[PDB]
Amino acid sequence: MNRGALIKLVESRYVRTDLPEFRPGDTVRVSYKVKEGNRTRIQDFEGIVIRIRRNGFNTTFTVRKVSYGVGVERIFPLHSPLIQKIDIVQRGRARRAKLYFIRNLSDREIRRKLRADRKRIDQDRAAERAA
RNA sequence: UUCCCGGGCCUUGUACACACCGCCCGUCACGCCAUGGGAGCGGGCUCUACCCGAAGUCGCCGGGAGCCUACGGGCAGGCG
Ligand SMILES: [Mg+2]
Ligand SMILES: [Mg+2]
Ligand SMILES: [Mg+2]
Ligand SMILES: [Mg+2]
Ligand SMILES: [Mg+2]
Ligand SMILES: [Mg+2]
Ligand SMILES: [Mg+2]
Ligand SMILES: [Mg+2]
Ligand SMILES: [Mg+2]
Ligand SMILES: [Mg+2]
Ligand SMILES: [Mg+2]
Repeated sequence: MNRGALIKLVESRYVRTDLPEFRPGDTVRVSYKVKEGNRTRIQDFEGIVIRIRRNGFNTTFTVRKVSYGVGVERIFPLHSPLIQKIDIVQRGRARRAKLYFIRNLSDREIRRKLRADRKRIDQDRAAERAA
């Protein structure tokens, strides 16, 4: 037998391919289905992705934002059915896979360290030229 | 005629005149009031240095690159 293949097989039903590719450093908006009273609704969460742990179906990514004066980080499964959509709001250029150092940087300092990933922006406009 | 009791006259000192059986000082005990000091405790104002930093004006850039053109430009956008 092939244990890996069997696992991928169990997983194949839950895999998603409708979400856009993004990198650590990109700014991203995750529309997330969320439960309250007595309804479920979509809440957006928008921030820099500071990390993407890979493990195929199990890869997860972490997004950080400042909300009303307090730092928040959210961790999402990339294949979570609760994600309605992800919109790329900006491409940042990182030099590092994991950006935990931005937790201690000022807003000025961050903006200086994560400049616009001019290449991947142009690349983004190049597509988005449709038929 | 020094002394004691009483009185007369002159004088001198007096913070006494309820007139020396006068006046009056301080501690101590007691009650009341205001205050000082006192390990500290709470508050108000104020100065200094540095970190972060909204809005906004000003200044630079406006390109790997957007919109308007009125295109040697302007607006978005970025930096300070
Ligand atoms: Mg395995
Ligand atoms: Mg909400
Ligand atoms: Mg006599
Ligand atoms: Mg006589
Ligand atoms: Mg006192
Ligand atoms: Mg006292
Ligand atoms: Mg004090
Ligand atoms: Mg004080
Ligand atoms: Mg400091
Ligand atoms: Mg400053
Ligand atoms: Mg121009």
